[PDB]
Amino acid sequence: EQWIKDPLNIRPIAHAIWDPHFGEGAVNAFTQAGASNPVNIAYSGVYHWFYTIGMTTNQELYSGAVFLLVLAS
Amino acid sequence: MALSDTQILAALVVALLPAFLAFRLSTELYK
Amino acid sequence: ELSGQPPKFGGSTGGLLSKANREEKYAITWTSASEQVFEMPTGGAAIMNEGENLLYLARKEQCLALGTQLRTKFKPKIQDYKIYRVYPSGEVQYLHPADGVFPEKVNEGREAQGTKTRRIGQNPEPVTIKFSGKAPYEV
Amino acid sequence: ELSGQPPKFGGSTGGLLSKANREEKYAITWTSASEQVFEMPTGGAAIMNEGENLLYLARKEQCLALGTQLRTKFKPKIQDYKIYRVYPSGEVQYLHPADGVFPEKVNEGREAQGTKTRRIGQNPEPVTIKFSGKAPYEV
Amino acid sequence: MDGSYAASYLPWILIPMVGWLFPAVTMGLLFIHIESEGEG
Amino acid sequence: MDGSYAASYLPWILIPMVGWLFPAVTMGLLFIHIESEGEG
Amino acid sequence: SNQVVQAYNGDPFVGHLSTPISDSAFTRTFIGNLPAYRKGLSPILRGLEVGMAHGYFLIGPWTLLGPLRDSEYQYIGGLIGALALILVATAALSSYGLVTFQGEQGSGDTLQTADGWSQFAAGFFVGGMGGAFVAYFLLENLSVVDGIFRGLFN
Amino acid sequence: SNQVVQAYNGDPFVGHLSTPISDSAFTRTFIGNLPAYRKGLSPILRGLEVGMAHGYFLIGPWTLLGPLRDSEYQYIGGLIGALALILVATAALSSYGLVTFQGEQGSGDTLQTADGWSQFAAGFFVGGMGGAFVAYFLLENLSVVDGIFRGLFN
Amino acid sequence: SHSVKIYDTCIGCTQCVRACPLDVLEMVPWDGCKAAQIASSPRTEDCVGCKRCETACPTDFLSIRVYLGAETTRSMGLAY
Ligand code: CLA
Ligand code: CLA
Ligand code: CLA
Ligand code: CLA
Ligand code: CLA
Ligand code: CLA
Ligand code: CLA
Ligand code: CLA
Ligand code: CLA
Ligand SMILES: CC1=C(/C=C/C(C)=C/C=C/C(C)=C/C=C/C=C(C)/C=C/C=C(C)/C=C/C2=C(C)CCCC2(C)C)C(C)(C)CCC1
Ligand code: SF4
Ligand SMILES: [Ca+2]
Ligand SMILES: [Ca+2]
Repeated sequence: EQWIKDPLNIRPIAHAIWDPHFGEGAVNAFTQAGASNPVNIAYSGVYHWFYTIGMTTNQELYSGAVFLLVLAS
Repeated sequence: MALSDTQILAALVVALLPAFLAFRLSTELYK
Repeated sequence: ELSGQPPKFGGSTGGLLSKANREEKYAITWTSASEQVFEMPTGGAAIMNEGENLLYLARKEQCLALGTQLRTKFKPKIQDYKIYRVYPSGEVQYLHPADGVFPEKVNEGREAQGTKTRRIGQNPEPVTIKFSGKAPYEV
Repeated sequence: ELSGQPPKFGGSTGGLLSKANREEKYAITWTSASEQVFEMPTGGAAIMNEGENLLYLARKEQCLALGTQLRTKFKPKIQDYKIYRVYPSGEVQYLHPADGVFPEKVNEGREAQGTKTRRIGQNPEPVTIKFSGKAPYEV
Repeated sequence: MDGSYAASYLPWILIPMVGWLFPAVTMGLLFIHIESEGEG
Repeated sequence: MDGSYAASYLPWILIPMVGWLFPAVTMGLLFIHIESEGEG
Repeated sequence: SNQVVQAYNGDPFVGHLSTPISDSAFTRTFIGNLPAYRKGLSPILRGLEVGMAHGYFLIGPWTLLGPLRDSEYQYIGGLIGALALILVATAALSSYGLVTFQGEQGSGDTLQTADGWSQFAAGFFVGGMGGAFVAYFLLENLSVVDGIFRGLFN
Repeated sequence: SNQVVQAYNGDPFVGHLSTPISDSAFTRTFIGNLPAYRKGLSPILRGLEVGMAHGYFLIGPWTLLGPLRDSEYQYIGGLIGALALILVATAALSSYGLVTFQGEQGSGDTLQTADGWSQFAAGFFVGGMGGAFVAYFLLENLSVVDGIFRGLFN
Repeated sequence: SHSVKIYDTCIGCTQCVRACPLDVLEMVPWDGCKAAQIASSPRTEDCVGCKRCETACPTDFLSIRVYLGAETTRSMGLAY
């Protein structure tokens, strides 16, 4: 949703990093794109695809994830 | 807005169902 | 050895426990003219085969209740069942009917055991047999 | 039993491993007119005794390489070696030469096995033998 | 490491579970299975 | 106890080694040896 | 056929049923590879694994719900409760083994002899107090375990 | 003669050599009296001695070189690393024993059976975590051990 | 074990038998060639798959063919 507000100067975020091997320098370096935790910047086009199809909220993404869980079931 | 803790735990409880179904399918494909 | 086909049964929780392989079990054999359904004494219904049938049960009373059902609940009365006691060593002891004749009918060669030559009211007093280890009915 | 003196050898790391006492080993026996030095197939040089010699090796190929050396690298050609397979149960199976004659020379009583009555180019197509479990050369 | 997201204790428990417990259990079961001299 | 000499950790480790480890090891090996009913 | 409910080990007169809970392939390969049933195990190893799991989990209820849970010695009280319960459980296990295998010893399960059950009880003791102390040592230096899992020291 | 290099057990065709490293009298009396080879030992005692030595020495590398070595929990991190490594080693030992001794059991070494190897793995576990905790307890109260060895308290 | 097959273009030169280092092949009497002998493979359980016999064969499109199949201790040439 933060990327929804400004989809030209905010880097998309793939997922959060939970690596106990990180030092303080790598924690500060990967705390990027407005996050408060170390994250990876997504490059798959994923944020642009879900913006072009009209999805605007994380709750819709969660509902679709539960839907794909039961579809896989 | 962000999701809740209960949402995340409910999603994991849901994900227990395709885990069991994948175990069943892999067991049936093995024989 | 004991011969007979087992009656076809889906299985039940009421059947043999570890006493069967540990202490004893019981067997009932009977010949059947046709294939019909009987009631298991351990709950449920089983189908007895045509010809010889051999069933394993936990107690003698279950076998005798089955034999009572065989004599009383079938229009051709199955009156030839044999009930045995089976030990885990493999020895099979024949129980019922012991002399080949049902016990409600008299037979020669049967010895009177448990018979008392006195009446019920002429048992002696307990005070007469104190510190003997024997009851009024045992003397 | 297998007879022959072991060739005198200082020992080597190239010899028998646990497969010899676990699965199988091989033996080569040969008669020698004199005492001369041969090359071990496991590296190094050994001295073979005058008379019977019995050598234990790990593989059949090592015994046959030794036999090739015996036939080709000695001026009196040792042409009477016998190669056996020895099992840990103690059974000794005679291997080479199997009929008493070296296999490059023909002998009557030898049955043709692995022989095909068709040419190499007239093997059938694989598509003709699908889901049969057998290769074109096995049919 | 930390997280502002919901249930931030879940990476704390699940990264060692998916990195250590799951592969050690899987390779142990697979090693016992692929060396089973049962029937063939 | 302390020492101004070089490698003062060496009495610290070697006094228990020569007082405890060496005699206990030596008497254990000697007790096993002098009771060995091997050949004679 | 398609019926998943069958007679237990092919005998319809034994009082049990072949069910997907009782006699599925997962059930046999899981229960039969539990330490109490795992083939080839010495009984001390069976008892050791059982005790480690049991003593490890028995730390928790008194740690989080006991009378010391709101003091500074909460993990201490959880550990003492778990150790005392494991002691009572080991005494019960050994007394059961003394009572059950008085007479002749079977040639089947090594576990179901007096020798094997005593080995199992010894393993259960050692594992129970080991698991209780390792769970206490994790809980008492839980800040260090948290810093390790978050990379705070590195 | 004077040649110290001979055939291994008098057989020159077995792939080994009788060397002063491989087959000296010191080598036989040392290796054959190690717990893995010491005659008459129950396999749990073999595993126990092996584990005590191994868990005691495995404290050191993470204690002095691990990521917690410059924190206040240096001995803690060394102990947790050693305990986890001993746990993985015990799991590997028990899985090897389950795999190797599936079939018939030999009448020779008691160690090389499923029963004996399970006993050995149980002993290795108990010894490994015991040796790791005793080396940690020496290192965490190293000031007391130093004062004891210097007579500072007496 | 590997499979060794001998086809009817064999002219009984015995070169495959001489080249074989594991005593897989013999020569048996035959009538299809002027030499009146054909190679045979009774001992394919000892065959390692080295294809020296194929290298020795002089008939164009060789009369002996080795097909690598099931792998054993003998076929992989293991001394351990
Ligand atoms: C010592 C080296 C090392 C190690 C061990 C790790 C370890 C880790 N890093 Mg990492 N990292 C390192 C150096 C290292 N890092 C360095 C130098 C950098 C540069 C600064 C990073 C940057 C970095 C980022 C940016 C991220 C990580 C992440 C991770 C975690 C991935 C765990 C995961 O998803 O599941 C375990 C691993 C996998 C599932 C990968 C699968 C690959 C294998 C080969 C597949 C094998 C399949 C095959 C069939 C085998 C059979 C299956 C088996 C179960 C039997 C893990 C804790 C990620 C994280 O935090 O996770 C959320 C993450 O986003 N790291
Ligand atoms: C296949 C898609 C996928 C992928 C690549 C990942 C990848 C990751 N997840 Mg994740 N997750 C997924 C699906 C997936 N997730 C789903 C569907 C759910 C449930 C809604 C979750 C719930 C979840 C949680 C709660 C957490 C992660 C975390 C993580 C990270 C570390 C790994 C871990 O601890 O997993 C743990 C994952 C689970 C416990 C859930 C199981 C995941 C799915 C259901 C199984 C999919 C199996 C796969 C498709 C089978 C084929 C695999 C292939 C090798 C053959 C890593 C980036 C951790 C994290 O955020 O680290 C920063 C974390 O704490 N995931
Ligand atoms: C992807 C998964 C993953 C994860 C999460 C980690 C995580 C970690 N690695 Mg690591 N590593 C990985 C993969 C991973 N590694 C791979 C793939 C490689 C190379 C091939 C390495 C190579 C590597 C080296 C070389 C070292 C580490 C170390 C460390 C730890 C640094 C902090 C510390 O001292 O830990 C201490 C904590 C532990 C070692 C484990 C703690 C586990 C618990 C608390 C103990 C056991 C609890 C109990 C008995 C069992 C619970 C039972 C039940 C509840 C499950 C950290 C926990 C360092 C290390 O181990 O320091 C000791 C170190 O030296 N890593
Ligand atoms: C035989 C002569 C001799 C004698 C009587 C001593 C006596 C002593 N040494 Mg010493 N030492 C000697 C030779 C000797 N040393 C030599 C040659 C060296 C090597 C250069 C050392 C190196 C040494 C160190 C580093 C330390 C001592 C220490 C000590 C004291 C405590 C014992 C101990 O820990 O020993 C430990 C000794 C060694 C580790 C070295 C082995 C000693 C020699 C080489 C062996 C001699 C064996 C003997 C001759 C065989 C016959 C014995 C007889 C009973 C049959 C004690 C006063 C400790 C000390 O200063 O305490 C305050 C200490 O830390 N010594
Ligand atoms: C000549 C050698 C020697 C040395 C160095 C000592 C040293 C000591 N004696 Mg002693 N003693 C000796 C001979 C010696 N004695 C003899 C010959 C006698 C009489 C016949 C006595 C009779 C005596 C009495 C009656 C008492 C002492 C006590 C003590 C200790 C006082 C401090 C303390 O509490 O220790 C505590 C430390 C220890 C007892 C040993 C610590 C060893 C380590 C730290 C523990 C084990 C570590 C690990 C598991 C093994 C390592 C494996 C590998 C690395 C080797 C001190 C260490 C007192 C004592 O033991 O207090 C407890 C005591 O009451 N001594
Ligand atoms: C009355 C019910 C009750 C209560 C109140 C508790 C309470 C508790 N349980 Mg518990 N439990 C119960 C019933 C209960 N349990 C039952 C019925 C079972 C099943 C038999 C369990 C099984 C169980 C396990 C398996 C664990 C707990 C743990 C805990 C503690 C977690 C809270 C905490 O401080 O986090 C602190 C959380 C941790 C310290 C976890 C750190 C991560 C651990 C080490 C696992 C990491 C996995 C990793 C792969 C290990 C590496 C080693 C090797 C395999 C590589 C807490 C005291 C945990 C505990 O006691 O930890 C010491 C724990 O691990 N419980
Ligand atoms: C003076 C003799 C004596 C002593 C010091 C011990 C000491 C011990 N016994 Mg023990 N025991 C004894 C005689 C003794 N026993 C006798 C005669 C029997 C045969 C009935 C037993 C049968 C027995 C069993 C079956 C078990 C123990 C166990 C234990 C240990 C746990 C602590 C304990 O029981 O409370 C301290 C004990 C005392 C202060 C006095 C005990 C004396 C009475 C006769 C014991 C009564 C038996 C009873 C069932 C066990 C007590 C259980 C405990 C919860 C109270 C401890 C080392 C347990 C253990 O972990 O062993 C590895 C265990 O499983 N004992
Ligand atoms: C990466 C390599 C590496 C690293 C970094 C270490 C690091 C360490 N090792 Mg180690 N070690 C290694 C490899 C390594 N080791 C290998 C390969 C082996 C061989 C298997 C050993 C065997 C070894 C032993 C045997 C000991 C160490 C010890 C130590 C610690 C000594 C430093 C210190 O604080 O002194 C502190 C020094 C002490 C506390 C020693 C006090 C005296 C002890 C108790 C011996 C006294 C002998 C006495 C007779 C015992 C009495 C009992 C009875 C017999 C009477 C340190 C953490 C010591 C240790 O961990 O102590 C807990 C120790 O005793 N190491
Ligand atoms: C729910 C069942 C269950 C539970 C609670 C345990 C618990 C335990 N097992 Mg175990 N095990 C199980 C089933 C189980 N096992 C089964 C079915 C097998 C047969 C394959 C094994 C085979 C096995 C071996 C060979 C060993 C253990 C060991 C252990 C202890 C070390 C901690 C551990 O493994 O991580 C906690 C475990 C879990 C949270 C779940 C484990 C469930 C899977 C099926 C285990 C997979 C087997 C795998 C090779 C062992 C795990 C190794 C570990 C490093 C992850 C622990 C008490 C070790 C030990 O010290 O024993 C004395 C050891 O050497 N187990
Ligand atoms: C859910 C589920 C399940 C369940 C599971 C469980 C229930 C688990 C648990 C778990 C647990 C329960 C775990 C435990 C573990 C334990 C351990 C791991 C222990 C350890 C111990 C130790 C380590 C000890 C040691 C020692 C000693 C011996 C002495 C010295 C010191 C010490 C203390 C260290 C199942 C699979 C069924 C199914 C599916 C799902
Ligand atoms: S492949 Fe090698 S071993 Fe096999 S038959 Fe041909 S030459 Fe002999
Ligand atoms: Ca309170
Ligand atoms: Ca650090």
